[PDB]
Amino acid sequence: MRECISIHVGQAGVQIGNACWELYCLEHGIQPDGQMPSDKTIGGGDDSFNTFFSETGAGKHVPRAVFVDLEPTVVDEVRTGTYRQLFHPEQLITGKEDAANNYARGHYTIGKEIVDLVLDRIRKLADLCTGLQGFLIFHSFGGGTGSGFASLLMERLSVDYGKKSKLEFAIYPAPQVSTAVVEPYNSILTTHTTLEHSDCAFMVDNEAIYDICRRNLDIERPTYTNLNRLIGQIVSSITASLRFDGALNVDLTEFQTNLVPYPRIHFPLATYAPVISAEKAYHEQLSVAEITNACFEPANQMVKCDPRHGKYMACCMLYRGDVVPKDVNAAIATIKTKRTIQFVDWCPTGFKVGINYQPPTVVPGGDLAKVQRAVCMLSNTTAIAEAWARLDHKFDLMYAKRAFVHWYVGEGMEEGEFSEAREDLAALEKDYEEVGVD
Amino acid sequence: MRECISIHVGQAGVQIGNACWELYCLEHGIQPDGQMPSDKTIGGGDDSFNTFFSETGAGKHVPRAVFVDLEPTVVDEVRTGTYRQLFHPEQLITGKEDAANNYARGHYTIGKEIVDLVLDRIRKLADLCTGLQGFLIFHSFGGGTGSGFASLLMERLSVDYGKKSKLEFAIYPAPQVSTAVVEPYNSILTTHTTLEHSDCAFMVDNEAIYDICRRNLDIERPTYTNLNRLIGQIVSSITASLRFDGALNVDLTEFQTNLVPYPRIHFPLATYAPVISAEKAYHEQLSVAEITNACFEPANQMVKCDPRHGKYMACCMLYRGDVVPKDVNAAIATIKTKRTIQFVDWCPTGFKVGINYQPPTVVPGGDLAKVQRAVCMLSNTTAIAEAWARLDHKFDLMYAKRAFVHWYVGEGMEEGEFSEAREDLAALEKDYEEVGVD
Amino acid sequence: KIPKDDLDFRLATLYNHHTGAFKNKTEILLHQETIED
Amino acid sequence: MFKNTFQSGFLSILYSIGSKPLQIWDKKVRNGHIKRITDNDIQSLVLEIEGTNVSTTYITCPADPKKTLGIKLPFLVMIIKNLKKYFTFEVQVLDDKNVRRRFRASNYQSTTRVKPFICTMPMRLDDGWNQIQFNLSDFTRRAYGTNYIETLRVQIHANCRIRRVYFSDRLYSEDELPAEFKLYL
Amino acid sequence: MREIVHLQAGQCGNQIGAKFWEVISDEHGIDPTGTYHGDSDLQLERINVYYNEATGGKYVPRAVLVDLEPGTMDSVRSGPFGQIFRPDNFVFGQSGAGNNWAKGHYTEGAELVDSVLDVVRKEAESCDCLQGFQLTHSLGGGTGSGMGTLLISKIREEYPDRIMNTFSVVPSPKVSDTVVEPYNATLSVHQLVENTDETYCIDNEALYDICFRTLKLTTPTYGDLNHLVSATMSGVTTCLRFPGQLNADLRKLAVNMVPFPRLHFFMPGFAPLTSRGSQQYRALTVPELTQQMFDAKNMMAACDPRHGRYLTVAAVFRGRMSMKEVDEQMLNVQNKNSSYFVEWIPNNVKTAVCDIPPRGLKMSATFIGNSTAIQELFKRISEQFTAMFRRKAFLHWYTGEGMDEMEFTEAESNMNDLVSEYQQYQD
Amino acid sequence: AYFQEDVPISMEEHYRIRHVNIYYYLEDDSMSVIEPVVENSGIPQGKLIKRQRFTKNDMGDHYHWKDLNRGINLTVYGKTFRIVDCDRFTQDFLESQGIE
Amino acid sequence: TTFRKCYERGDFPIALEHDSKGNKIAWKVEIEKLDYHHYLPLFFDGLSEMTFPYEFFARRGIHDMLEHGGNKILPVIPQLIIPIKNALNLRNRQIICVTLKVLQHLVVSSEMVGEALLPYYRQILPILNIFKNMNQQKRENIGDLIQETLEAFERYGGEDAFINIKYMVPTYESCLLN
Ligand SMILES: Nc1nc2c(ncn2[C@@H]2O[C@H](COP(=O)(O)OP(=O)(O)OP(=O)(O)O)[C@@H](O)[C@H]2O)c(=O)[nH]1
Ligand SMILES: Nc1nc2c(ncn2[C@@H]2O[C@H](COP(=O)(O)OP(=O)(O)OP(=O)(O)O)[C@@H](O)[C@H]2O)c(=O)[nH]1
Ligand SMILES: Nc1nc2c(ncn2[C@@H]2O[C@H](COP(=O)(O)OP(=O)(O)OP(=O)(O)O)[C@@H](O)[C@H]2O)c(=O)[nH]1
Repeated sequence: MRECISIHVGQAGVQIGNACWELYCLEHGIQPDGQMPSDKTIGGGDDSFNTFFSETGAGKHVPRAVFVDLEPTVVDEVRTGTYRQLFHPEQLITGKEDAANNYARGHYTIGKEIVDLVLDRIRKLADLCTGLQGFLIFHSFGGGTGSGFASLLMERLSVDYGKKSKLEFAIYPAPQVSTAVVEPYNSILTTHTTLEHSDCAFMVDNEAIYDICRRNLDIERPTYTNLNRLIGQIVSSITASLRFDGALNVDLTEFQTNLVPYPRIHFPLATYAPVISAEKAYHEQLSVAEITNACFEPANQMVKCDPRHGKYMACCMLYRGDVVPKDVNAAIATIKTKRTIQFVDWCPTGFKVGINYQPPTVVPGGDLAKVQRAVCMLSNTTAIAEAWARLDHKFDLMYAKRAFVHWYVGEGMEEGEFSEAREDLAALEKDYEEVGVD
Repeated sequence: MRECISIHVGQAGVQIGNACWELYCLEHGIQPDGQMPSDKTIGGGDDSFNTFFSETGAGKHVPRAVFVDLEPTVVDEVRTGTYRQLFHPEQLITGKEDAANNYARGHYTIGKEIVDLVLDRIRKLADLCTGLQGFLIFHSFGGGTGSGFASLLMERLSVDYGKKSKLEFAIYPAPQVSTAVVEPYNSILTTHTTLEHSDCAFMVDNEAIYDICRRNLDIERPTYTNLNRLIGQIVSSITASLRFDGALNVDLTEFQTNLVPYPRIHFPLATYAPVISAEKAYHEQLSVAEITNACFEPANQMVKCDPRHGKYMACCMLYRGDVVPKDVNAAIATIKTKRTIQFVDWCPTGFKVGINYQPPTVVPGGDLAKVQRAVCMLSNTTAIAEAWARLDHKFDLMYAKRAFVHWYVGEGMEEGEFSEAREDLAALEKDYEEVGVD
Repeated sequence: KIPKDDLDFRLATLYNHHTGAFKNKTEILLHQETIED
Repeated sequence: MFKNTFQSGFLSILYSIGSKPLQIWDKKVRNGHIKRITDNDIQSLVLEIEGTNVSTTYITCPADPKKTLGIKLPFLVMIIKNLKKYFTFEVQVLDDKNVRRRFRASNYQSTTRVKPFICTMPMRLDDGWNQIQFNLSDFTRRAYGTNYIETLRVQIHANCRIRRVYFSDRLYSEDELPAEFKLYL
Repeated sequence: MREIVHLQAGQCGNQIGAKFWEVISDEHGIDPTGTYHGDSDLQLERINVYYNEATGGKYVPRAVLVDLEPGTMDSVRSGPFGQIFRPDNFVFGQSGAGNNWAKGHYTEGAELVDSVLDVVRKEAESCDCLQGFQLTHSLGGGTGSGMGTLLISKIREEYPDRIMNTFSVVPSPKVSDTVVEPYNATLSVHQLVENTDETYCIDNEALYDICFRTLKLTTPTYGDLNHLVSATMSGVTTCLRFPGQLNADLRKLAVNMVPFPRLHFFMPGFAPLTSRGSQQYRALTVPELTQQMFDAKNMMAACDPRHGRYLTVAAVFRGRMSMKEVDEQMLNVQNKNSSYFVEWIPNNVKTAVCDIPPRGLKMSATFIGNSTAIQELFKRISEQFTAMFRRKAFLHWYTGEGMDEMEFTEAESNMNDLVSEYQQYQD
Repeated sequence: AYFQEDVPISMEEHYRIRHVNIYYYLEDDSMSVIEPVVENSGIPQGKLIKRQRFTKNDMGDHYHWKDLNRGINLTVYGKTFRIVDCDRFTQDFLESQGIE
Repeated sequence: TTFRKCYERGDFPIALEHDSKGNKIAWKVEIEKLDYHHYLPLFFDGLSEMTFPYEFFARRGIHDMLEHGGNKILPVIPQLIIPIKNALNLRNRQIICVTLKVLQHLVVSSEMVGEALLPYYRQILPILNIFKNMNQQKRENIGDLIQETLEAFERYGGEDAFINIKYMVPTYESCLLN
C-alpha cells in the first residue's frame, strides 16, 4: 500500500528525525509506551500507522525508520529518552568511531563494515512493507558523519533498488557561516556523487530559519527544539497526503514527474506560509490570499536567494486545512497576472495544488500558531545557482593552496576525484544558465 | 500405548537430563512434592504423564528414565536436590569408580557388574510399559564415562530387543576445542561400535550454542542453566507430538523411515528457529516467513558446517503453535524455488512437517521469549563429512606417534580394534561423497 | 537482483560456519564487490 | 579404462620388471617410504611399501579416481611376500543393478561384516612368498546374491612387498603361466 | 568410597606436612582442639577423602610421620595442630642420619621399614578403597630420600594399582648447602623415575624471587614458603573434595598428562599473587587471571620454559567462573604462542572448573604443566656428578657403608638417557 | 458437574446418572469436559467434548465466563448440564471478578 | 541399451556367413551347452537393440535358439517379458513388425508356453490391443500379423485365455467356435 522508510544518517540528523517521530506520535495520539487506550486500533498493523508505524499483534507501534550514527553518545541518550521503548535497539544503529568530518573516512575506513548491517535492516523492513513507494533520507552536506556514510549507502541502495523513489533532505551549508573549513570539501564531494543517483534532494538553511523566529514568530532566542519542530512540521505537511485525504490526493511520484523539468537538476525549495506568532495570529486573520502573497514573499524563503535574480520553473502549493477551489483558483489566477513573478516562458502552467481537509495540529509545549489554512510551498527557480557559485570561489581558493590535503591523501586519497568535482559543478551551473537562456 | 524410556550415561548426560524433567514438570504443573493440587488427574497412571511419568494410585509421578553414573559426586547432591523425592532411588544408578576417559575401561573393567543391575531396571520398566516405541539415549561422544559404558549396554539392548527404536543424542566433540586429547580415541571407538547398531543418532556442539547466546539471546555470560534449557526445549518440542496433538501427529518411526535414506548414515541435524531474547520478541513479530529464513539461515545451525559445501537430502520441520497450512505451504514452496539451496536431485520432496497447535511456553526463572509459532528443523546434508575429515587428520597424527596407547594397552587392549575404526571411518567419508555424487 | 534476507545472508557472507568460531554479526555477514570487494 | 585392450588371457597391470611402473599407481606417501629393494630367494627387485599406519600410505588403481577400471575377469592372483605386518587391500566393483560396491580384505580382521556397499574380509595365511586367489563372481553371488560385472578400482594398502599384479578369467594353472609367472625360489 | 593416605618424610617434609595439614583444618574450619565447628555442609561431606572419624567429632588425619631426630617431631608435635596428629603415627629411629643416603637407604632403614609397613597396612585396612598415596619429601634431603626410595619400592609390589603421587623439592641451584647432595640426588632419582608416576618439581630460589616479586615483605619465614606451597598442593586436591563440573580423579588427570611413561616430573602453577596495595587495586577478571596465570614470573617451579617449548598444560580453576571465558582465554593463549607449543600435539590444554572458591578470595586457580624446561634441571646436576666422580670425592664413607662406583655408572647413565629422551621428543 | 441417561433395555434400572468435570480455559475461553475414569464401569471414559468454544445461542456466541454462576443449567450440543460447585482459585478469581 | 555394448565389449561367440543382398548368420559356440538363463533375457534386449550390424544378431539368435533350445524356456518366462515390454513401448512400425514375427515363433515354440504365460497376459495384450488395425511381398501388413498372433495364441492359450483376450480386445473374435 502507501508507505515509505525514513533514513536518518548523521548525529546532525538524529534529533530532527527524533523530533519528527515525536511529532508523529502526537497527531495519532501515540502514548510513549507504545499502545492506545482501551479503544480498538490494534491488529495486524493496518490503520493510519500502517504507512508509518508497525503496530503488529504485539500492539507496539514500530516506526518505519532506522537511525544510523557513528558516535554512541547521542544515540545512547535517546536510547535512554522517553520513546526509546518504542524504538528498535539495533534500528538505532550506533557507531564507535567518527569520520572527523572526512567524507572519505566515513566512505572507506569504517562504512564498509557497517553498511552490511544497516542493509540487513533495510532488507528486513522490505518484507513487512507492501508498496514501499520510497525512502526519506535525512542527512547533511557538511556531515561529520552524515556526508560520507550516506554517500556509500545511497550508492548501494541505488544499485540494488533502482525501481523506486529516494527522497533526500539535508541542511544546506550556511552561505557566510562556516562551522568547518573542510565543509566545502566534503559538501562538493556529496554533490557530484549524488547528481547521478539522487531522485529528489531538498535543501534548507538554518540562518534564515532563525531570521523567521525573530521576525514573525517573535523569538529572539529559539533552539533546535524550535528548529526541529518547524522542519518536522514541513515533513509532516508533505506526508499528510499519505496520512489523511482531501479534495485531491497527490503522491511523491506526481511530485517527481511534475516538479523536475530535466535530468540532473532536481533541487526545488520548500516554504511554509503560515509561520506566525500566536498573538499575531490572534487579532489578525488567515486566508488563502495573504498566505499566497506571504509564501511568494521573497524574504519568506529559508534560502538566501532572491527570485528576482532568477526565474521560476516549478511551484507546488500543498493546502492542508479548510479551503475551497473558488478562492484558490481565483487567487492563483491573480498571481499569474502578476508581473514581478517571472516564470520561464517554457512553462505556461507551473502550479501543482494539493488539498487536505485535516487541520494542522499544534504540539503541546510548542510555539507555533493554530493554523486553519496551511500551505507548504515547493518551488524551483534559477536563483539557486548562487549558492553553488558561492561554494566554488570559496573552493577554488583553498584547493589552489591545497590546505588540509595532507589529511586526505594521508588516509589514502588523490586529487583527480577532487579535480572531477569542479567541472561537474561547472557543468551544473552552465546547465542552469543554459536553461536560464530561453 | 505411546510411551518410551530415556537413558542418561555419563555425568555430562545427567545434569542436562535433570533440566528436562525440571522443564517437563512445569507444563504438567507437577509440584516438587510429587502430587497435583486438589485437582484430579491421578488414577491408574493414564494422562499426559502416562507417556512420560508413572503416577499410579499412590499418586506420585514416576518418570520413565534411568540415570546411570560411575561417580557418586554428581549423583549425590542431585539426590539431595529439589525433585529427588520424585526420583526412584536406584534408577539413579551411582558408581564408585570412573573410566578415566578410557572407552574400554568403562566397557570392560567395571561395566560387567553394573549393567546386569541396569538390565533389571529396564526389564522391570519393560513389563509395566505397554507400547514403548523406543528409547531416548542421552550421552556424549567425548564421554569420560558416557562413551564406554553406553557402548556395551547399547549392544546388549540391541541383542535382546532388536525390534524397537533406539534414539541417540550426544554432544558432538568441539571441532577445534579439546578439553581432552583422549576424546578422539574413545569417540571413534563409540562411532564404529554404534554405526551398525544405533538407529538414529543426533549430534550438537556447544560452541555455536554459546555463539547463539550472545548473537540473538544477547547473553555474553550464560551457564548450562541456559544451555540445558536450550537442549531441553529441543527434546520437549520433538516429544510434544506424544504429549499433545495438532493438525497431524508424527512419530519417531516415521522420523526414522523418512529421515535416514540408506543404512549406516543415520545422523541428521536439528535446529530451533525461534531463538531470540525476550525484549526482541516483545516489540517484533514472529511469522512463518522469517522463521523459515532463520531456520534455513546457515549460521543459526549449532553444528559448524557450511551447507553450500554440501547438499541437502532431508529436512523435517515440526511447527509447534498456532499456524495455518496456507502460508506454510506457500513459504516452503518459495524455499523450493530457491536456487542456492541445493538439495540432491535424488529426492524431489524432502520436507517432513508436524503441526501442533500448542504454543511453546516459558520457563520460570528463564531467558527465552514468548513463542506462539515455533519449529524444530531436522535436516541432513553432505556438508558434515568435513567433521570426520577434521577428526581423521586429527586422529591419524596421534596414532602414528601412538600417544597414550600405553594407558590403553596397560589395561588390556591391542592395536587391531583401533585399526578397525579408521577404515570404518574411511568407509564413512567414502560413502558420503558417492551419495553426494549424483 | 536479490529478493530477501535468507538469500542476502547466504549469497555474501565470507563466513565458514565450520571455520568461523566465536565471531560477531559484522564478522558474520561480510559481502563482496557488492560493497567494494 | 583400457577395456579396448583384450580381456582374453591374463591382464598384468602391475609388474616390477618395469623401470617406472607407477603410471597408474597413485601413491599417497604418509609417514612411510617408497623403496625398491632386491630379494634373496627370488633375487629380484620388489615393491617395499611400509608405513607407521596402514590407512595413511596406500597405492591404488586407477591413478585418477575419476576414471574407471573396466575389467571383465572374475579371478585374480597376487604375488606377495608375507612381511609379518598389517597388509590389506580393497576392490570396488559394479554389479547388475549398477549399484557400486567395495570388497575390503584385511589381514587383522577378526570377523566378516557385510555392508550394502563394503564387505570386510579377513586374511590369514602363511609366511614367505605366499599367493592370492579370489573369484569376484563368487563373492558377489555369495554376499549380495548379485551377478559380477566389472572392476572399477582396486586399492592396495601398506605393509607389503609386491612383485606383480595380474587378473585372470579362470583358475589358470601354473603350467600356462610363463617363467616369470612360474615364480621360483 | 575413594580416599587418600598421606606420607610425611624427610626433615623438610616435617615442616611441609604441618603447614599442609593446618591449611586443610583452617580451610575446613576445625579448631586446633579437633572439634569441628560445623559451618559448611559440603566440606562436611567430602572430608572423609582424607580424614577418618574419632569419638567426639574429632577428625583423625590419615597421615604418617617418619624421621630419626626426636627434636623435630617434638617441635611439630608442639605446633598449633600437634594434638591432631597421632602418637601412633609417630614412627622414628634411635639414630642420627648423618644426612647419609646409604645409611637411610640400607643401614637405618632396615630396622624401621618393618614397623612403618606394619603401620601403613593398619590404616590401609582402616580405609575402604584408596585412590593411592602422596608423599612429601625432598630429593636432595638425606633422610627423606633414603626412606622414601625404600618405601616407594616396597609399596610398588604391595599395591601397584593406586595413584602413586610423589612430592619433592629441588635444592637451591646456586648453593646446595649439603655437598654430597648431588650424590643423594642421583641415587634417589634412579629409583624415583623407576618407581614414581607423578613428581612435583619445586625450588626455593624461585620462591625467594617470588617473594621479591609479589610478597615484597623482605623477610619471610620458611613457614611462609610452606604456606605458599601448601596452598598449591591444596588446589589440586580441591578437585576431589569439592563439587562443580570438573573431573577430579588424578587418573582422569594423569592420563591426560602422561603421553609416554617416562614423563613423571611435573611443575606447579598458581593464581593471583597480590602485593600490598593491589588487594584493592586489582580488577579480578579472568583475562588478568589468565594473563598472570601464564606469566614466566608467575612460574615458581624450576626455571623459565622460555628456553624450551610446551608439551602439556593443565589449569584447574577454583571459584565462580563459566566455561566460556576459559574457552576464549584458551583460544587467546592458543593464538598467542601457537608455535611455542609442539607440533607433536595441538590442543594440549586440559581445564577443570571448581565452582567452590577458596576461603579468603573468590577467583583462583592452580596450574600443572609440562614443558621442555627440565633439561636444564638434570644438565646442571650432570657436570656436578662428572666433576666429583672425576676424583671420587667423599666416597670412602659410602664404601664403608657398602656401596661402590658401579651403581653410580647406571645412575648417571639412566639420567643421561633421560637427557636425550626429553631432547629427542622436543628437538 | 453431572449428567443423566436412561436405560432402555437392561436388567437393572431405568436411568443412569454420571458425574463429569467442567474445564473453562481462561486464556481463549475454550472449554473441555473430562469425565473421571473409573474401573469396572462398563462405560468408556475419557474425553467427552474436546477443547473448543461452546456455542451459547444460535448466532454463534460462546459461553463467556461472565455468565457462569453456581447451579446454572446449560445445554452443550444436546445434553443439558448442571453446575455443582467450584474449586479454590475459581471462586477467588470469580469473586475478584465479582460473581455473587 | 546395456546389451548392445555387452558384445561391443565382446563375450558372445557368434559369427555370420557372408552375403550381398540378403541375410544369413553363423555361430562359434553351441548354444545348448552355453546358457539359457544368464544369456537368454540379455540377448532379448538385442531385439530392443536396433542398430546395424548389431541388429542383424538380434532376430537370428532369438529364432535360432527356439529350434535348438525347446524345453528350457519354461523357468525363464518372467524375465523374458521385460525385453518384450520395452520393445512394445518403442513405438516404431519396423520394430513392431519384428516383434510379432518373433512372438509367433515364441508362442508355438514348445509346450506349456501360453499355459505358463497365464499370469503374464495383461503386460503384452494391452499394447497389441491398441495396434489392432493401425495400418504378401514381404509380410508387411501389421494388422494381419496382429490377428495371426491372437489366433494361434488363443487356440494354444487354453480355456479362459481366449475370453481374457476378449476382455482386453473388445473387437476380438474367436478362431475356435464361431
Ligand atoms: N541536521 C542538523 N544539523 C545541525 C544540528 N545542530 C547543528 N547542526 C549543523 O550540522 C553540522 C553537523 O555536521 P557533522 O558535525 O559533520 O555531523 P556528523 O557527520 O553526524 O558527525 P559529528 O561530527 O559527530 O557531528 C554542524 O556543523 C552544525 O552547523 C541539528 O540538530 N541537526
Ligand atoms: N553433557 C554435558 N557436557 C558438559 C557439561 N559441562 C561440560 N561438558 C562437556 O562434556 C564433557 C564431559 O564428558 P566426560 O568427561 O567424558 O564425562 P564422563 O564419561 O561421565 O566421565 P567424567 O570424566 O567423570 O566426566 C566434557 O569434556 C565437557 O567438555 C554439561 O553440563 N553437560
Ligand atoms: N625444614 C626445612 N628444610 C629445608 C629448608 N631449606 C632447605 N631445606 C632442605 O630440605 C631438605 C629435606 O629434608 P630431609 O629430607 O628431611 O633431610 P634429611 O633426610 O634429614 O637429610 P638432610 O638433607 O641432610 O637434612 C634438607 O636436606 C634441607 O637441606 C628449610 O628452610 N626448612
